[PDB]
Amino acid sequence: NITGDNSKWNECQQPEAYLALLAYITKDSSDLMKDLCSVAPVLFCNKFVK
Amino acid sequence: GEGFFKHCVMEAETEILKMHFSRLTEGRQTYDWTSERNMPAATALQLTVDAIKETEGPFKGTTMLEYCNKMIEMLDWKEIKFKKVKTVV
Amino acid sequence: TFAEIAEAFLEPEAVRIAKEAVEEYGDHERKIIQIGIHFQVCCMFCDEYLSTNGSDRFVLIEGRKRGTAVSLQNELCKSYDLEPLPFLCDIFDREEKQFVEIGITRKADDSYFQSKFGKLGNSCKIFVFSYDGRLDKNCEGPMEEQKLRIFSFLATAADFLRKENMFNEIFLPDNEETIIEMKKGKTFLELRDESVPLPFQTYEQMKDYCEKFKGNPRELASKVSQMQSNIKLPIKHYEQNKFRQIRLPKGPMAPYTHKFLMEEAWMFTKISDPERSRAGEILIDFFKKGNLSAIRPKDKPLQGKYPIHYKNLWNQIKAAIADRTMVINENDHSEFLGGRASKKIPEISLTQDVITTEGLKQSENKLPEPRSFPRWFNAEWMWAIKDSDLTGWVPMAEYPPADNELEDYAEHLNKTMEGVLQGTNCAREMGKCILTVGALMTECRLFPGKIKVVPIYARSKERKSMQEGLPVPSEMDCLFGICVKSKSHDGMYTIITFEFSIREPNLEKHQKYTVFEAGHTTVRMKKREVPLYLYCRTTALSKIKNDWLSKARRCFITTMDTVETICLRESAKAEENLVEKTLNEKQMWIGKKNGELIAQPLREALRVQLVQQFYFCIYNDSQLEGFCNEQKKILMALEGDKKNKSSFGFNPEGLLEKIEECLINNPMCLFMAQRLNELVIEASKRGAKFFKT
Amino acid sequence: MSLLLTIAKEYKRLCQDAKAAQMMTVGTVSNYTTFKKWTTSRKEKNPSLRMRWAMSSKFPIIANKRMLEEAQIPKEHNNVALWEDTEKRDHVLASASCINYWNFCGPCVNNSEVIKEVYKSRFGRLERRKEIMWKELRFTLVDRQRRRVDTQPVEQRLRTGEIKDLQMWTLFEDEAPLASKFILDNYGLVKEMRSKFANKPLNKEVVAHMLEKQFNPESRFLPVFGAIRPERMELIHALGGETWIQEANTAGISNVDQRKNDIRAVCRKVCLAANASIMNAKSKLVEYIKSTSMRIGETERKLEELILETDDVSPEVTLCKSALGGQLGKTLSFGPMLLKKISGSGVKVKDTVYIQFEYWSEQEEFYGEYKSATALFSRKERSLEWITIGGGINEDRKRLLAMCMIFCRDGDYFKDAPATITMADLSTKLGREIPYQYVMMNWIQKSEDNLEALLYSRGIVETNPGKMGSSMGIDGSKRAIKSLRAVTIQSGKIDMPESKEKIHLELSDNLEAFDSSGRIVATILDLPSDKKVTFQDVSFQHPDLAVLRDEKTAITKGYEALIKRLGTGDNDIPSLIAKKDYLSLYNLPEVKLMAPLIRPNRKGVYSRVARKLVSTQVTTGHYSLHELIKVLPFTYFAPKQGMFEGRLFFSNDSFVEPGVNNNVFSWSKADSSKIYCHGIAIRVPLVVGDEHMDTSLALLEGFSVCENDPRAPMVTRQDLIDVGFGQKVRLFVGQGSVRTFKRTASQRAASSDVNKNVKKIK
Amino acid sequence: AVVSTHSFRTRANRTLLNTDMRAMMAEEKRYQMVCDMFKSVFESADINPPIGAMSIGEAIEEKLLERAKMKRDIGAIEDSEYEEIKDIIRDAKKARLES
Ligand SMILES: [Mg+2]
Ligand SMILES: [Mg+2]
Repeated sequence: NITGDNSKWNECQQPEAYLALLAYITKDSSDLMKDLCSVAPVLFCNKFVK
Repeated sequence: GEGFFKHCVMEAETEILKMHFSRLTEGRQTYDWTSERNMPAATALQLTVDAIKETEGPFKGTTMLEYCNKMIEMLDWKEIKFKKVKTVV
Repeated sequence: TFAEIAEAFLEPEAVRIAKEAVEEYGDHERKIIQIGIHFQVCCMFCDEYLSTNGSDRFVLIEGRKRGTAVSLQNELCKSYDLEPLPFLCDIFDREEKQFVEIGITRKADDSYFQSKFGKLGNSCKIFVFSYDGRLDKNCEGPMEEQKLRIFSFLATAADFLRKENMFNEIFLPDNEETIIEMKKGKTFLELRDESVPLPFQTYEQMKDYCEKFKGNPRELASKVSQMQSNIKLPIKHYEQNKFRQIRLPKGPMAPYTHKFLMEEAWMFTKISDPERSRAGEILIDFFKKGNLSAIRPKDKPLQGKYPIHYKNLWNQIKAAIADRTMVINENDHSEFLGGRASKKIPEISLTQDVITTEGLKQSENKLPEPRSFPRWFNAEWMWAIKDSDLTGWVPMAEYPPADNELEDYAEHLNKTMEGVLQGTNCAREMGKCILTVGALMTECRLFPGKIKVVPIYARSKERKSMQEGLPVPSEMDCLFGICVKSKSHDGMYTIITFEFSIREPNLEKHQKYTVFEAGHTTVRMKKREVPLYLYCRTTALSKIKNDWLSKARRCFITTMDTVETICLRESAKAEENLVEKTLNEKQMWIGKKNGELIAQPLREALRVQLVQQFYFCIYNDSQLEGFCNEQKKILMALEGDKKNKSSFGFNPEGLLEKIEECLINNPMCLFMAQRLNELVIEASKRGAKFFKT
Repeated sequence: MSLLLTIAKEYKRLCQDAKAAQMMTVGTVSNYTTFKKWTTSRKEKNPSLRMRWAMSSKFPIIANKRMLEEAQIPKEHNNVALWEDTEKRDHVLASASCINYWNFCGPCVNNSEVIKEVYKSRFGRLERRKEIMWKELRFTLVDRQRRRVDTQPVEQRLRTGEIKDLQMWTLFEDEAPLASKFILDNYGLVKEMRSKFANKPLNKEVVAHMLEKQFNPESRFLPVFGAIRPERMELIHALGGETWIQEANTAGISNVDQRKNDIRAVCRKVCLAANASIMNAKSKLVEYIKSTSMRIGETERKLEELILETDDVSPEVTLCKSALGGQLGKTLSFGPMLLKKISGSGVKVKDTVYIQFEYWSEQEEFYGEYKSATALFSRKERSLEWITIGGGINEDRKRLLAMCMIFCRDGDYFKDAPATITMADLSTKLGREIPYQYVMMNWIQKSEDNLEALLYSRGIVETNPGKMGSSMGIDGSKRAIKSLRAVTIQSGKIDMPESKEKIHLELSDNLEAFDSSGRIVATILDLPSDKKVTFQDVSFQHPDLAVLRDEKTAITKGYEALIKRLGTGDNDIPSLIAKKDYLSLYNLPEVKLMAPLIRPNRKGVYSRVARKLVSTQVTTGHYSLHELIKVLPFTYFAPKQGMFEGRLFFSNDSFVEPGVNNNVFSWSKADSSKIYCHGIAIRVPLVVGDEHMDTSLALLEGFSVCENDPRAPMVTRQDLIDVGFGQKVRLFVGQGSVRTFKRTASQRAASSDVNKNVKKIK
Repeated sequence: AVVSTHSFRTRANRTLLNTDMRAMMAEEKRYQMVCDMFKSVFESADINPPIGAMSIGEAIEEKLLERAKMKRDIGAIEDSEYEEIKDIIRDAKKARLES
């Protein structure tokens, strides 16, 4: 076994990748909620930090 | 499975489509952009919506969907009005 | 879970038709519930009734299959020879011999009736119901009983929908079923269309690659190339077993970070009245009638940083005490806080002074100076460990009524442990902390923005077991020194501590402290008066620190569990009551003397854990936090080596670097560092998977 | 009186403020739920600190002025201030100590009884503790880490939505929706609760909040040590943990724990009824369900609402639910064993092998639940890949081993052929071939050597050192001299998985449920218990169980005609009673059906006293609406001056006295219901019985919704009793919406209306 | 588990009210008095989330009328007083309509 801890876990992950993954999951479900899934990431793909 | 995602999404869609937007007040502190400060979600949402109301008329959505639809509608808005406090001596 | 919703209010089998219909007739997962109403609405209308003849009065067409429903609608052309309508209706009457179709709408009836009426005119009997009991119809209404039962159903269904708050979704095709699309603002569409990661720019292309994705097994080669580029460290413990021992900082010996002095601190006994003492703020006023008033220090102090200020203030305290325990100062307060403010400048006007640099404009931040391992700490621990002559300090409540089984055990264990730990000096300091920080915590509400004189006291009762009938065990409270509040900055309070002591000050550890030669105090025993020194300092108290330090009792608990567990785990093996036996017999490694590893029984090595937890309370700095939260990795690797589990750590240099990084100027933090060194050493000596320099 | 006025004036004031006025008008009432949510009471950053800060000041606490003014002095006894006139809210500030003073010297009497039954939950959880013995010892216990087991169990436990309905009805009437499903069916508990709590208006919010908890078993995921009864759960902490143990506990339990098991046996028989006839299994079982009536320790409740909404899911119970629309997934039943699925997947495939067979080829890992024994298995390609047992008793371990081997289905499954073709093969149930897994299953359940056979069918090897503790003997020991292959015991129990899931699908014609598009959860017939013992249980409608005599069915059905047919309108009992005319009532055509069954000898002598009582009760406020039914059928015949006492009314040699509930006629107290031997019936809509005071508002309803056209007077609910039949009236409902009704024929064919049409379409 | 003999509200600090945050809160208080008012009218409002296709004010008005009629017909309240309540209601309806 190994005890695994990750550093800078959030900094590494990217909303750009999440957009694509969300598009993959919503591929079949509905075209009425797919468009409602893709919206959440793009606001983080274009995010402003105070 | 083979419909793992399809089904999970189904459950999501269901719970959300039901949801009253008032339940959005439940949660951690979030950024109120009216006064440009941090607030408890409830009060921040209050201002957000109240502003929408004073700008373009009261909100009758009563659902997360219609809320979201109004959100996306506001980006195209060229002008927005706020409840902002200015003290005068 | 739409089935979950529908089946909960609707009829079990009635839903099955919705579910089937949704697969072919349309394709929307939610809409089942919509039609789930309409369908049921029809069945109740057409079943109980039968014609005068044997045949049933009505025949249902809606619930059936489409292609079959067509040819069955063509049967009516044979039977009654009426015009073959293009629109497939729901139900066919045989007594009335006319087309029947049912609509259900949420809004005011007219809105939807005008629609369906536009569709089929007077050609069919069209009946439109609102959930609320609003009614709209063609010429003739259904029979008086079926009206009643259908409306009764619709109203209840409505209330179930409102309880689940599903309303706008339910509307009929022309009104809202059409507008189920997600709103598409150009702003959004653009943002989206340039938010995409791939070489593809249009969202649509990204969509296609996602939806039409089927990944081949090239990730094996992608992973091996990733691996070659990785050069990831396959580490072994035997190889890095040294851990370069542990790195420790070099400089000035660390100082006394604790807000109060422990070991050297001196006490002043007073036998308390229940009604005099109750004030707790009058304790000192009644003390001053005693010898305390006599004590005055000389202007010329040992090891002192700001003599005259502290001397004056002492006089201001003493004078205040006579009248009232408040310092009548408006201006001396401001300085004493300062020992400062920084006047501010607008950027707007500042642009000229940048152009014309004056007042020597610059920007810098500062860091704390590293210190070295303390020596005095060991002596402090050794002093806190041993029992004081005074019996008990921490106010503990009464014990609850007991049943034989469990309570006898708990009650016994507690009474014994409390008995041991109340006698200790560690407990003393816990007591004074709690009582005094409590006193300040009151004073912040009582007189904010005011200067007040608060005592540093602890309460104890003396216990005498000479086996003689004494007057009583002595009930009293003793004093350590005087304290001064200053409200400033909400934020951190500024505090000024004055403690009596009988011991000669040490420059190396008391650097923050400013010492005086106060006088001479009497000390005695029988089976001699020693000079009195006054230690003074200033410190910062966060309200948070006030709170957590006030509730010091918590330390007892974390010891308790730690202690208790050992006794159960042990006894649980032999399935016997070994608590009493384990406490006295089980040996815990406590220290080293004359180069030889020492151990004490669990009952006295209990004191060690307690002290250790008390220090954890006092000496808590973000440094310490980081220390422990990285130290755990060390401990786990250690026991990994103990039970020969052949461990490994990926970047020990990096770990030791973080450990080093969090070691700045924290006496405890460093102490534990050095003690972990000695651990690693003696452990390396027992079984060798470590280093010794 | 001004209490209602000042509220109106406030409304005037608020609606004058245009800002508040518009938000008050736009939208539904549901907005209140949102509006309230736009107010946190205060900042919650530093809890313990804030409170320590709060009580520090002498006068901070908010308090009630008026009541204290009314009952007690505001000034002090030790001359420390207690009261002021300084204030924004109507509530005026006061010191902490005062509260303690009124507790001491305040004048109050007789509240004790009122309290406890409000918190029968908490108070009972005390009561239970009194009755138990104690013992003490220690051990390295191996507890059972994860059971989703009911804690704080109470009789008549129910779902959240329905309990909310109860909450509404009991607390107040003024604003309550006329909710049908729960009220019609579960009435009686409604009576009890509403009766004890409506009369004495105290703590309106609180009581509600605690009733919600009073019927809510907190089914948390907890570590137990073998005592799985929902009663030991409440106080596990004192009983044990990993190194603690206590004794003498099983005894005192609430009457619920055994009652659930009784319902399991009920479902057993109800399923045997559908088993008997295989013409259809779908349309018949549903009937046996909805018909059957349960009698709880203090309440009559339908079988439907018990089944649909029971917590515990047994192999039977699964089947019972399957008929209805009740989603209770995550449950897998196979014979007496219970299973859970945790890994992978695969398809059902057909494979004929010499002794057609259904085999699964999944690398699937599942959990095994059997009495006193738990285990973990994994199958791949129709054979057990990995196995480990965490059982307690050796026998039960062996049983586990076996059952799971059956489900596993190796090649050795086919090799063992003692008989089967003779009996096990074909099941004597209208010539139905029973499924094969269950066949070998039953073959093993037959005899003792049948277990030994397949136990030996597995590979046996002398296990290696290092597997001494793990190895399993044939007899079920840990000796390891000889042991089974692909199996190892575990020194301790095995944890149970849990999933928050709901799945439901129709059942096949042979009591099979292919739920989740397969999975064979239904296990056919779990246990062939050919027994018929029942206590205080009701059944009905050609039940295929003979409890119905000819004379008793005559009496009972004769009564049922009258009771049931009367209520709808004019020329039925209600209208007749309202008119005070009791002749039409005598001459009723349904009484004539009952006439010929009476004893001829005293026919007039009976009718005499009967016609007497009915007439004496005609004056209002004195009639017992139950008695009337009991007395009426004998009145038809011409009253002869018998002068001989007519207490015992021989209806074909069986007597029916007034009051004096007996075999033929059970006159229940304090609720509307009546038993006729092993059967029960009741009518809801028109009972004003003198005893039914508390729910004379609830019970009177047989009304329904029509249209809103008539400007029918807005009557209050209590005014609803007066408006006669065929009368369209207006009323306020629930939390806003106002609708209109008339005296209706009750809602009918909620289920059947659809079900028959659906059958017709095919 | 909650026991009922002592239940009291902790007074909010005089910190949020002094700043401009109160000038904003002037809206939130307008929500409050309304919520308090409706709860005074409907008892179970907090317990059961109010439902039905009605406005808050409309339900308030009609329910007040029902309680007034109830108290009048059988209970102990005067007739001219009931008419005075009816007057207050309708007068309130005017101001409500104007908005
Ligand atoms: Mg149609
Ligand atoms: Mg239609």
